[PDB]
Amino acid sequence: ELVMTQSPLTLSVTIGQPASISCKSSQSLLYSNGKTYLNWLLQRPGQSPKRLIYLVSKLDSGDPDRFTGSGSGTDFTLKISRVEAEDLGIYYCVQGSHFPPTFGAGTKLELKRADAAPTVSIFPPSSEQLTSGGASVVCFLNNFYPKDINVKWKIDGSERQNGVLNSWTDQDSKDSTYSMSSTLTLTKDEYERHNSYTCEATHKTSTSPIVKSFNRN
Amino acid sequence: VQLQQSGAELVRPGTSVKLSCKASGYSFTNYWMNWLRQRPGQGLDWIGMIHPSDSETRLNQKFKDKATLTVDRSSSTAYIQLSSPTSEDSAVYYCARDDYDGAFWGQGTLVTVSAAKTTPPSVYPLAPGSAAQTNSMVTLGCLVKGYFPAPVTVTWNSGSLSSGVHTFPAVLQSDLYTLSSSVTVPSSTWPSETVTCNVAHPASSTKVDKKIVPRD
Ligand SMILES: N#Cc1ccc([C@@H]([C@H](O)Cc2ccc(F)cc2)n2cncn2)cc1
Repeated sequence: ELVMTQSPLTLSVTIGQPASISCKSSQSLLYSNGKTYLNWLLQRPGQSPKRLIYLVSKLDSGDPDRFTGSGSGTDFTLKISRVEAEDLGIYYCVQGSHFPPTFGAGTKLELKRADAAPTVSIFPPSSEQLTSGGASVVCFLNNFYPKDINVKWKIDGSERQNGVLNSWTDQDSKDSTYSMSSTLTLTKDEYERHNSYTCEATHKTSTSPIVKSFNRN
Repeated sequence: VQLQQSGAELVRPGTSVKLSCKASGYSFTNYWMNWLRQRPGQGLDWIGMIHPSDSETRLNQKFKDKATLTVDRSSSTAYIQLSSPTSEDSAVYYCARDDYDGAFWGQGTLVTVSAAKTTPPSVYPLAPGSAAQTNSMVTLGCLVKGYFPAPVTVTWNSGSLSSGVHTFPAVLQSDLYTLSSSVTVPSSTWPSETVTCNVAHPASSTKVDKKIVPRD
């Protein structure tokens, strides 16, 4: 199976500025007939994917001349001369030279803004939940930027990762920040076996671990 | 041109399901009909294609024992049947055309694979663990755990608390959905003033409130 590699997975842009996305294939896409089967699709939120470019550089009917596809062999590029709000979404490259066709992982366009440290909050299980036998510890890391954040749950010093659910909001429409939720669910017994619960985030806004903890006492 | 796809499907794991894609605006039997997949927050996967002229099929081997493609030329409808679907098969299924004559995608069909019956969420309060208050602001929240099917609607103080709110997208885990929501208010507002999340779950006809009581 042909491995398609896109970069970056997240492209920070500024409305009015140009954008460039890369797509590299594990093997050459030049087929035996002189044609290179590579297309680009844009998936706007809530929408279905829509092809914008085909055969490397042919623009689909309607596609603004702001879009330009290029490349050859195993290296291809999609350029936007000046990003507009309508261009926001997820862009995919797909090859059709090798069976079966495979898509790149996708490149989401996000708005650029200044770095913002996250506001971290940690919460112990509720007595209601403990009555039901479970114990979910929740951590909120809010309004940070960029999107890249490394969160670890440290229980009395050691990282534990048994029963975890993480959810991320879409980039905020107003302040362009990101927020994240991390829930560590243990059984009531497992929970009562430890004392210090810690939500630890590694983010570019700090050379030190951003932590918030609580002791079961 | 237009590809009309059938409605959302709730499928029990290990059983089966069949989706349709009705085409119009072009000659159905003149081009291959593709079927794609997009699992939760993931990328795109090409399942295979069928040519309605002779029902000839080319399948991504990865789905050979998963997808069966058929067609009904009478109503120019394409069908994809999934055998023994698992939780890993939950996703949005798309039928599409991508050829020299055109590039069109249906609106997509959501398939959720779960054995869960309608289940109201267990709403739990998220109150600070009596750990410092040096902060000018206070963040509280509600954990909306184990509900099905999606979705639920969460408000704070019946819509009185709007800004400072983050209601995270639900994650389908172990047949059930779980979602959380946070709200931030000044220290002078809570707990002197009551803060309550209101979780409404349409499917189970329930709407419950959960007041956030200060950590005793
Ligand atoms: N190897 C190979 C191979 C196998 C099948 C096809 C398909 C079709 O393009 C695949 C596709 C679907 C959606 C999309 F967004 C991009 C591409 N197809 C051909 N004719 C009509 N459909 C193409 C190449």
